[PDB]
Amino acid sequence: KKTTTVGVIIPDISNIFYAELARGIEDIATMYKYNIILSNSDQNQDKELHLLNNMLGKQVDGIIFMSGNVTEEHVEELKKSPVPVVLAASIESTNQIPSVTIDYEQAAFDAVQSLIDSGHKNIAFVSGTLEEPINHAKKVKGYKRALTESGLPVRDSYIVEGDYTYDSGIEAVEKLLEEDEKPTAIFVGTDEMALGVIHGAQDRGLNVPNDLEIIGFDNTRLSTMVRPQLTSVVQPMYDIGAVAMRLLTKYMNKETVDSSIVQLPHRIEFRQSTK
Amino acid sequence: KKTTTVGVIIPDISNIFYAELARGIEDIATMYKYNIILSNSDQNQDKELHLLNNMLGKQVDGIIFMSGNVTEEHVEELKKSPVPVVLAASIESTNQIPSVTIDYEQAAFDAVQSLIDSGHKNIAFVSGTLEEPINHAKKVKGYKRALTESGLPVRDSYIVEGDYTYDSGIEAVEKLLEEDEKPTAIFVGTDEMALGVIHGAQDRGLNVPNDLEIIGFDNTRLSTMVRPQLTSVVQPMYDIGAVAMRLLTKYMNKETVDSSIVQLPHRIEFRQSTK
Amino acid sequence: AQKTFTVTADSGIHARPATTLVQAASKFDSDINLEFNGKTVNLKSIMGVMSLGIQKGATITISAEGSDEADALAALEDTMSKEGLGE
Amino acid sequence: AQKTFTVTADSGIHARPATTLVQAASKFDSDINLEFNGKTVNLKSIMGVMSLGIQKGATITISAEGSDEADALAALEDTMSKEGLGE
Ligand SMILES: O=P(O)(O)OC[C@H]1O[C@](O)(COP(=O)(O)O)[C@@H](O)[C@@H]1O
Ligand SMILES: O=P(O)(O)OC[C@H]1O[C@](O)(COP(=O)(O)O)[C@@H](O)[C@@H]1O
Repeated sequence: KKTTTVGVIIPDISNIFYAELARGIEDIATMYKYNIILSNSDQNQDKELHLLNNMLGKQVDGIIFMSGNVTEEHVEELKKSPVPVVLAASIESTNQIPSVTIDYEQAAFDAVQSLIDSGHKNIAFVSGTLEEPINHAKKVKGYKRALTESGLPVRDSYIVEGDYTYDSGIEAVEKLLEEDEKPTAIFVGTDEMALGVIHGAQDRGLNVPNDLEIIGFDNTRLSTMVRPQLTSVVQPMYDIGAVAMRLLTKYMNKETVDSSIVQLPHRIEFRQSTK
Repeated sequence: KKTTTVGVIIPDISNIFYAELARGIEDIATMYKYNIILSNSDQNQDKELHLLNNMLGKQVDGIIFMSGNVTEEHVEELKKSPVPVVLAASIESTNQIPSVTIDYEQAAFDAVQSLIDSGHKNIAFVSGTLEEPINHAKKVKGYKRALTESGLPVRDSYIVEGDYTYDSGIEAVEKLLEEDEKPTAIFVGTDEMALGVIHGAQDRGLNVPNDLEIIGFDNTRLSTMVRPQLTSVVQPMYDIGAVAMRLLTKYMNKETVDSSIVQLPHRIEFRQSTK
Repeated sequence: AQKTFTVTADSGIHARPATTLVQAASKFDSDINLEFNGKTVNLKSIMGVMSLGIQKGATITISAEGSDEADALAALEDTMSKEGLGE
Repeated sequence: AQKTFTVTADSGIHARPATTLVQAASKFDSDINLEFNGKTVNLKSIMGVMSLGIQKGATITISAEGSDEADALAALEDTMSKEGLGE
């Protein structure tokens, strides 16, 4: 009855992050002789739902799903599915569907808190599209709690967003230094914006970590391709990939799921963007 | 009889370059309602041939193929295929199989020659795995011809290889400055090694372009995420992708192939890694 | 029937921003063609637009000839500035 | 039956270098288990090795118990240094 082909809906594989994850998937879906049928959605809520139909229709043992925002509706439709579905590096507040991720809010805290320890007054935050549950509902909080927990002014102007592009990461550094009270340490929601933050902050004639210290996320390889070398919160994309499929393998070959709601370990890799 | 699903064999999609290409593919295979079934080979001649069997077997209207080295044998097996096959960003000297690429040897020349013009004595070359036909048989030549055509010592020690990793790109810069006659301009076979070349050369206390000037390849986005901004030979990966599938669409829906051996345009993007 | 532009897109007419301008031409039913440097191929064809290699700052002409020219030459203008290509 | 190591791999035991050490355990027929920080799960299982999160400089023990222990505990050593994990 089955097809030996699991489907995967990703936003855009021309992205280090999503592709890095697609590779974890592959390798394991391979290990269990399952073909994959990849398709991008460019984070389009409509195309996302549609893609899910087409794929379900063409009979697929399972489905992997990634989105920056799992809509309240997505859950309705992804519940009415006929086959196992597990989310990867994407979250939804009810846990009706399996999902392998990292403990986000924690790492966001652990990092900001690492700077408080370092002895910092004004900590800033440069995140991405606030409308994404993973951001405003998880990473931002962490940043705030890490602060409110040490009694520091939770300043709505110290959090400035941008898309996940290196370019944006530079503007934020400018709009941030535009402040009367300049930050001395910046936490960035992700590696590539963090690179833009270094540069943008350097062009103004400041030093890293000498002046402001920075800390990224994902620990992608761009983390090493800078000067100084970016300190990043580690998120194992390939692992999120691997484990995301593997758990699907269990759900599909009917083994026994210890927990369908997973959350692999995380840490910080202290390089030089922070002394 | 068909399946509406074309297969694609790529080496590793966790690579900016290959993933960037995979996206061109997707988008167009989508545009013509064809499902894709992606699989990596990690540049393993055995796994490559095997992957081609599995995919052909599971009935696929067509196949896209990418490799750093199309073996003399690959051509035998890819001739015995039952369905259209077109190569992408991969080459083989006989042209028995379609193939969309860039005019490599030309761009390699055009770039080295751009430095001669700039007024350079000792031009060096940092390429990747010489055993790959696209490298030693195309890019290297270009570098040499550009030189022999201006009467300059074709020095076997000025060409130093490495894998396509940012790390390697740094060692080459060291082994290159180890020379009594130091280069004043370096041509790098690819964007990410070019980033390693900038840094490695900067750590020694030299300036770019002030001391040695550099020029990359692929014009990937890392081209903009450096300081200075990498000057790169433009290769349109997504386009190679798109056009590679589209031509396959023609071959598969039986339209009329003007030429099955394609080679899209190319240029240089002069940023600041070269004054 | 025709509308000439000037491309200010660092990317020129490649990748998705190009696949977009070709996907927004297979919609209409007239006959659209792009002309760069005096070379002309079906603007409703990928290999045609991807073969040209329109860099940046390159003036280009969109020619529409059919039962819905104005409609085509109109939405394409949107499609252009909506993708940030030319102006 | 067992062989303890010390990981010096910047990557630790993740990604492919990990999928490799798990793929090189489903081969043998004995019973192999990995023990990190006194936690033990089937070294022949992905979610088990990926759940641990073995950073760098972390001492780990490979325990083999079956009709081919020595053979397992031997090739795994190769698999380790052949992947550049521990030493
Ligand atoms: O490391 P980078 O290139 O900044 O990328 C990370 C951003 O890309 C993401 O996958 C989000 O992508 P989307 O905008 O396409 O949903 C996350 O990793 C983060 O939101
Ligand atoms: O821009 P980067 O990251 O240096 O990558 C380019 C290298 O990767 C390649 O696809 C080759 O990859 P492989 O080593 O996996 O065959 C080419 O673009 C070049 O050989």
